[PDB]
Amino acid sequence: XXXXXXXXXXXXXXXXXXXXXXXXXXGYSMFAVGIGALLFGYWSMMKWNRERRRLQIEDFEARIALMPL
Amino acid sequence: FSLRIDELEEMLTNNRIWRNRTVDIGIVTAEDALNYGFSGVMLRGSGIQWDLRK
Repeated sequence: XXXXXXXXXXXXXXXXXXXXXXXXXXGYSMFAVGIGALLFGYWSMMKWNRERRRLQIEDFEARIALMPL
Repeated sequence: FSLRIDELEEMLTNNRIWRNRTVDIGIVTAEDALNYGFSGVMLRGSGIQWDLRK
């Protein structure tokens, strides 16, 4: 018997198929997070600015209180 | 290999960079393109449905 190269089929590798698929973000869903992060962003930032006003008047008060300076 | 080749498409084709740059450079598809005779690609790549393989 003579032995040569043998053939293999099984699944035939599956040639030409789109492996690319959309993931995580769809379109409308990411905009709700996007503007949602903005709405949370400005609201939390301005609370510290109002807290800065408590310091702002009190810091400049030191110059008014000190006249022997 | 089937997954390996499609990894290039998810990296290069779908990106904005290639669709901004390479689009609309040297658009030759007329009878003048046939008057240069590129054989493989070019004419095969755009325009005439011709190949020696078939």
